[PDB]
Amino acid sequence: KGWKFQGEQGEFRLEQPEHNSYLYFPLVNEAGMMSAVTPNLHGEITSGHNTFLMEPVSAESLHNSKASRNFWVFIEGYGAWSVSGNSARQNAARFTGEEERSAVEAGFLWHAVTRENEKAGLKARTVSFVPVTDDKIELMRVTLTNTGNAPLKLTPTAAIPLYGRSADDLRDHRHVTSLLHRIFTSEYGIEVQPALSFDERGHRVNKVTYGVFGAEAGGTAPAGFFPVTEDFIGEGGALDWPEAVVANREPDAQAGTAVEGYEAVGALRFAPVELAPGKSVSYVVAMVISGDRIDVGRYAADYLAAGRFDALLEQNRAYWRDKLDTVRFSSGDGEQDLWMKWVTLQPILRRLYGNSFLPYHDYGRGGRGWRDLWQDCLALMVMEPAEVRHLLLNNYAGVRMDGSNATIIGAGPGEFVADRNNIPRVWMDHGAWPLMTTLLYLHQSGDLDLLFQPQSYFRDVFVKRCRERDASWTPEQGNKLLTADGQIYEGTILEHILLQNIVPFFNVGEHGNIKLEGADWNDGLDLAPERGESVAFTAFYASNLMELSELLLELQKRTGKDSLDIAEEMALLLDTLGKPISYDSIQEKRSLLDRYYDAVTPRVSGKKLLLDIRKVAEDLKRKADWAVAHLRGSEWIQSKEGYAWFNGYYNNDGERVEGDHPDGVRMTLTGQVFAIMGGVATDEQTEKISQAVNRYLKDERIGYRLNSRFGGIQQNLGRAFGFAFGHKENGAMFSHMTVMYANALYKRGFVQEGFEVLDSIYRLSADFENSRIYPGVPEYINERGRGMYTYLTGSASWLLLTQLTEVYGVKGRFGDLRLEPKLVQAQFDGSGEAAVETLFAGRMLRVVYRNPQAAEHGQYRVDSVSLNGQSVDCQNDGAGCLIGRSLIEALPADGVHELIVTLGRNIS
Amino acid sequence: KGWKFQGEQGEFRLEQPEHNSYLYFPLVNEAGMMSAVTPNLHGEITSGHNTFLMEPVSAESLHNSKASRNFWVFIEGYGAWSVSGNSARQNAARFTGEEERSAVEAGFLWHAVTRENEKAGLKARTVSFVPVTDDKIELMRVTLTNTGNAPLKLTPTAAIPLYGRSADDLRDHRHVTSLLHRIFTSEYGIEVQPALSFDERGHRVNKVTYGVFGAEAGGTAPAGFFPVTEDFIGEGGALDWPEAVVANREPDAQAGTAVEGYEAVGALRFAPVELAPGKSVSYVVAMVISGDRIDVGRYAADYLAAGRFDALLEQNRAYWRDKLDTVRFSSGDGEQDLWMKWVTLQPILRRLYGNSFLPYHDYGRGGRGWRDLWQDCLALMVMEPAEVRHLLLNNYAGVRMDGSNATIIGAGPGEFVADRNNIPRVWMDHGAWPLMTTLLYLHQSGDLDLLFQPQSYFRDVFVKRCRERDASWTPEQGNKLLTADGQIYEGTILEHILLQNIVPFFNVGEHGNIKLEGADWNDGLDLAPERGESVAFTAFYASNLMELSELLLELQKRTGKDSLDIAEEMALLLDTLGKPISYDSIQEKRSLLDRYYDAVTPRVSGKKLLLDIRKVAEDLKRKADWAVAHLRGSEWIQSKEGYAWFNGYYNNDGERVEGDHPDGVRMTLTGQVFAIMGGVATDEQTEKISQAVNRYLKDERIGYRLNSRFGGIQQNLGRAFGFAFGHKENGAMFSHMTVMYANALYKRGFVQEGFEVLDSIYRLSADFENSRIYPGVPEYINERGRGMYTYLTGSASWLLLTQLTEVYGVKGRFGDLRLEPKLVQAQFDGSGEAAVETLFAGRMLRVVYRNPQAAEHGQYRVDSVSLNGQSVDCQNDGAGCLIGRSLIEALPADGVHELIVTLGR
Ligand SMILES: O=P(O)(O)O[C@H]1O[C@H](CO)[C@@H](O)[C@H](O)[C@H]1O
Ligand SMILES: O=P(O)(O)O[C@H]1O[C@H](CO)[C@@H](O)[C@H](O)[C@H]1O
Ligand SMILES: [Cl-]
Ligand SMILES: [Cl-]
Ligand SMILES: [Cl-]
Ligand SMILES: [Cl-]
Repeated sequence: KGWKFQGEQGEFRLEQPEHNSYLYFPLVNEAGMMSAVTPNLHGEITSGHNTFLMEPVSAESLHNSKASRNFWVFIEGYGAWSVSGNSARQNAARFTGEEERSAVEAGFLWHAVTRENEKAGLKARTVSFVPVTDDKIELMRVTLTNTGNAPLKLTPTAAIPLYGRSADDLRDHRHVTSLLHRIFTSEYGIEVQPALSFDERGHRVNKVTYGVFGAEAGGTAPAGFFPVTEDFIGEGGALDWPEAVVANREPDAQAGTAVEGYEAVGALRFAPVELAPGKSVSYVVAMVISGDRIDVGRYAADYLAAGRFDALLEQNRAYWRDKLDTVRFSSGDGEQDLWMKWVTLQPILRRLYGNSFLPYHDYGRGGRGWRDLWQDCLALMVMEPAEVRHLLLNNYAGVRMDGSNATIIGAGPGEFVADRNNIPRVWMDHGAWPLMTTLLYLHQSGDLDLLFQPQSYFRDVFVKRCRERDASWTPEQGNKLLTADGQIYEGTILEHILLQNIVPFFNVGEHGNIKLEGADWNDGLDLAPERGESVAFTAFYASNLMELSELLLELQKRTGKDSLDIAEEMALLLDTLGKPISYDSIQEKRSLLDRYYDAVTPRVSGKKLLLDIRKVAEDLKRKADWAVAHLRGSEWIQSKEGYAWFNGYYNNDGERVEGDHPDGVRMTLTGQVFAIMGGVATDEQTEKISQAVNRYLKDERIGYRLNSRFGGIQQNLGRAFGFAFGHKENGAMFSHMTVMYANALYKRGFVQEGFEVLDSIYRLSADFENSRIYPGVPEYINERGRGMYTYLTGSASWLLLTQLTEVYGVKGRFGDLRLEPKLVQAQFDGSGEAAVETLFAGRMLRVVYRNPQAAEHGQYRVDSVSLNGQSVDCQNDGAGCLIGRSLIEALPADGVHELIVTLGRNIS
Repeated sequence: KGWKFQGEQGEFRLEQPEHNSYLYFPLVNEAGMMSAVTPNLHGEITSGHNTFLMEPVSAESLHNSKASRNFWVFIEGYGAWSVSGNSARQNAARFTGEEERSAVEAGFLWHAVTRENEKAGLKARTVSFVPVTDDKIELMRVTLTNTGNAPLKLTPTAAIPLYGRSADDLRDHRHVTSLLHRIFTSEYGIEVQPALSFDERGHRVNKVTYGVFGAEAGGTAPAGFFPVTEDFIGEGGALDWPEAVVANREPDAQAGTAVEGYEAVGALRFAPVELAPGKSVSYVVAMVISGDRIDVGRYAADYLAAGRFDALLEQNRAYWRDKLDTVRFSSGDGEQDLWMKWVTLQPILRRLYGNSFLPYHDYGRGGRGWRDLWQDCLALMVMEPAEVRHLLLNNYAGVRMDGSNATIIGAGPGEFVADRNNIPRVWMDHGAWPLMTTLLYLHQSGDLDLLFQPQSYFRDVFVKRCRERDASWTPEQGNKLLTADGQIYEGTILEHILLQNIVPFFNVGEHGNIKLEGADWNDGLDLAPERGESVAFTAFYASNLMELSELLLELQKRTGKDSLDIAEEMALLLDTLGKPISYDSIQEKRSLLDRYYDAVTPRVSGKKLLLDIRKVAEDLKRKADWAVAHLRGSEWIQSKEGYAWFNGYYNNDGERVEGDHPDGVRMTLTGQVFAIMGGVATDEQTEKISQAVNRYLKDERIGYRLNSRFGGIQQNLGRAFGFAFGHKENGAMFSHMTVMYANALYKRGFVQEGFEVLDSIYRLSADFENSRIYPGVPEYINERGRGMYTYLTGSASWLLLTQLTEVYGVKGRFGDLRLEPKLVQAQFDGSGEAAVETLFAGRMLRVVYRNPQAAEHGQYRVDSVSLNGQSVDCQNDGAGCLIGRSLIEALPADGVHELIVTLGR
């Protein structure tokens, strides 16, 4: 069987875990230690691309490399034995039905491997976690227990294989760079500090030190060390059967030894020990990365002294419990509520790993992309709202004056990097996500004033959305847009938003939809920059323009403001205010955009125009209406079989991608999602889209595919079609897009369809027989039902947000709290209750929905709402109940405040 | 217990070979299949940086990765068993004293792993080689033998783990790129053809196909396949304990199956077989790389049909025997004579591997560097002369009009590439080696006319020896030096040579020796381009100038010609012909060089001057004499203990590198070698140098170190000092430099000292207990006595050349054959003979030296010489006996012609 949850805090257990390929669990802290641990203690440990403590790995390494973390016991009358089962002898029992009993347990945020040797009568339990302290450190505790009837004599040896340099050195100059190693032994362990680093940064002095240290439970140091890998393993040996352990050799080194020029292993030999029947002995090992030589005394006192491991583990458990208790779901699906706690962890992991340094994520180098700056705000708005305002303001510094944006993110707040040499890529969807995220912030917080903050615009060598290079640019002008007088231009946050959505409107292909450029959301649609079109994201931009129009009008009626400060050159793009052009003409839209580019390159005038907020809203509505009409009139398609949906793409030959085709209908999920979400699709078109999706995309084994099968490579569209069908962006169940589809369905009132979609993701993810993953939502479910690219996927943010804001219906409306449950009957528990604890206006609320009548969605309404005891007026704007912000703000800061919403049946 | 030679052809055997870490053996062909094989059949298989059939590896992989080539037998009553010992079960016996008996045998050019299972009564023998056909293919034959008293029932499964893409994908996008895999099964095996390649070339369509195919001895196809790696190994399995084999599962796939998106393994399941007591069964596996889908029928007919393996192996043995029989040594040291046969193989390997794609050589990408263009000619002149003239002419196309040279070598003959990635590096020694190699060609061949062939000069954005960028440069100027009128300038080969040696003469540092620039021979001396000086290579350039002077004079007296065609601008550099400058002035030498650079940048005039050959020789001699005087007067140094030698370097602070120092004397071998070789060092200075070398550099465990210990990193000198002492260019016994030291000693008559040096390299290399290498000379012997960077080192070329041309003394003199033995008494065999078979003027000669008087070197002379029977005039008393080229050319083409040289007191 799969894993089974234990207790009510999200802890789980998996029996015989190493009977599954490619499993791994994450251990990480804010300080920057990033680890992965497999059932046999393989994985990796790193603090960045250039500073790997253990060897860099991909998926195949987890079986093929012998260099796991290990801890050995030489058992008298038996021999060498690995506490995680990673020895030649133990591995040779796999598939013979003579395997030792074993298990993984894990929680927030820690991991435990158990193993039993019935022959010798020994049990081992090895706990890994990364402390929540300001050090880059991983700790290991091995506890050995004599489960037999007589004394055992054991000789323990810890062994953490070291790498201690850049992943650039994996093979390229791998051996040469081993010659730069300097190993220093001391009382508690082994430090490795290369003299130099050779990697893509060049040849440089290194001070970075990688440390492996250990002690018995009582604080007693190791008896000695085998710091040199080839000496530890022996001539013709290996890390899963090393001579030093197998032949029980005396230590090569004591404290104060230096050794130069060899690959290193943190091999710590402990004193031999006699273990009474029933009694235990424990060992603590620490793996440390530091910017210089390590104060080994301080680390020994903080991590290896008696009871430090146990105390730090409690500290770790409490810190993570505190992070995750910001969102708690409670329903008739107890297994799913606890599964969602792991989903709730994932957005934090993506931040702390920088979408990198786990075995599948083998290409990542730790940075953040443009999308992450926005996506990371979604989890934060729900879990840690305080930080979000600062992050959004800074993010808008990266926008260029042509609507595009910096694609390389820097160290500082609002720091972005120019790449003046590389042939650079524009993703056409990059302008769409900021508004969506910002709108969410406005509705949760009520902070409408954010839209009128000043901010600069990014500027580098690339202009006209990276079509041309600029001649008159030097390093002396700096990375910000200048005025005629040479000053840094600043526009409203709103001016930035306008620009990001208006520019794409005019940037149309030969079929009238917005150009694909380098790709949209789908990174694999990278081969149609000349003639490609993302109809899919045209519906997103159309919807954004309409929301912008509604937003401006609502700013007038709430703020009172009549005016918008916008740069004079942007007035060209708001042509409804001057001499309107025909939006039916492609030539005219292109020409007007070329005029705009010329007006703002290399500099702007600096002069701003002050425009009527209602007249600007009218321009935005006109554009939106045009796009809505064109999409419905020109990109609504039907197969001969009678299904109908929206074409999502035109390829680099100007050909429509979707519809009937030799070898089968071509359809994409991406082409439907934003049409539905934003209102381009009518209700009738949404019913039809769902049927076409269910017909062409919904697989009975793997769920809602990102696209149907296109035969072979598609070199006029994208490299994604080089992937085998059902993998990555070619037809896998790609969680992010699928969650957004569900989100869109819920938004539009298609609740049963939306539920089916969300429930599919959970069922696939948790069907361990096929998925072979721990709790969490993967990036994708593949052709064989396996969970791929675990933990770091952005889909988790959306899953969390969709459950909170759509399914349980707890969301903001200009800072006021709206309650609009879209829960189905089957989600209510044995007392007809389903609840969510969440943060809103700086207070923890337990929103409990009571459905005593057991009504299905559509058959229920809100009958009453009581807040912490007393009654509440729900001044109901539309289909749900609306509570004013002040009533929540008036609550006590401490404690969880209960808000009981009673549901009853409809009339008539 | 090391390896032991067997027979007289250089075949060897090693018992319990996998009791040694990091061992590997090379298998390679001209077609481009490049392989390495370890005692457990690990290593790698590739046709280039971007086309790896098996996973790319470094040293640590050879133990740490489970993905060796493998062949499994599921033995009834026993279970899974690897014919090479690479299974979890078999590995778990290591260090328990329950290991199975095993062995490697190898020869030219093939490899054999044997193993015995005493429990089951089964012996396996697995032979690997690369055929000498026009395909990129490696073959494996596994022969299983029942050594027990009752029948065995066996189920065989071959398993070659596939990678099938660029080494760029090793980790970076490793998994993503697995999704591009397309696996096709057919009757005889498995093809992998990725739909696309993602690597440093970009995202592209791929057609390259990687194939694993197999058959029984009779040509019977496999019963089926497990083409998908994760299915073959099983959930929680591994390539050294795969479920498909361990649980004896039925095949996943038959012929005609396609599978997309997974890592692949060439896992071929053969029919179960009952093996009688005493009898054998064999299997042939073929690993193929092709530019498109493979014609599997043709490969099956050519490689898998009955008796094809055995026939192709004979063909391989004969081809290599024929390549290596061009040089054969025979002496009182039989083990060394056979060891040298392996040394003789190495230059061919360096060419065919492009100094890459063996486990230690983990940074190489298959290309050639500037030095290789010259070094590769040394082995060729002795083993395959025909190609050499063309290679030299083409090589000179790479020289720039400032004496520097292109550093990136291209596809075509004489094609050189301009560096698109900024970052230009000049190695100051690059101008020195061409003359040394060319002179050797002139003396072996007699083809003095080569020096007057026309050739272009390379041109790119970088000028003044890559100090400045050129303003008036576009793609529009092209890759060749233009004249004022816009034509491609062509100069004599000799004009190129002059320029390469004269420019460095003026390119001096603040201490008056030639600037280090980006590094010299030592690639690790890369941190003193501003103020560094290579005194070491100043002695080389000084010697080159003198040889050039002697050469020009000898051209007059042999060709008859009195003139040299040289570009007018080069006359500035031959200042003795116009207004001489003072060579004692650094400022004046620098200024004259800056004038020259200005005269030739961006273009030359095209007009040539015709200069007196004797007056040019006079200019060259003047320079040489100046450099010889300055080095002896200013760079001869002494420690307080009283040892004396030549300072080799100034560092980037303008400080002298060598001499007394806190924590110990600093001395380099490189600073001595060319001083000795070229005559800068007098005989007395050479005696003293050898004593200082022996005192400071000669380690009793590891031999002649490249340098003594400098404490810690040396950031004003080179990155080499970041290496642990005794590794790579920081104080290891670095074979190339050590061989050249020996060469220099022999050249100067220090024969006992030279012998000690050459014998040290052999003894260290062959002391397997410490060296842990197969026969051959390594790049270096390290601090623990281990042989490192095997096979591909350029030291082998020099070792071969030094044994032939100095030790046995068989060398050219303007095409005439000179015999000048420098053999010591102990090298003569039991009949007082030592001999060498070698190619000269297109004929195989067996030069046999007879020393009946048992005289030591220095006490013997040449008393008579007979050629195939009749007597020979030796037109020369002094140093050696000199035989005219015609007498050799008059011999029959076929056959080995004996030339008996009798030595007396
Ligand atoms: O892993 P994730 O976040 O689910 O999704 C990943 O692939 C998507 C499709 O190419 C991109 O839009 C995301 O930026 C990327 O992180
Ligand atoms: O491996 P090899 O050829 O013995 O020697 C290697 O290192 C030397 C010292 O840096 C260089 O001069 C050679 O060009 C290089 O190939
Ligand atoms: Cl056992
Ligand atoms: Cl990155
Ligand atoms: Cl056994
Ligand atoms: Cl290369």
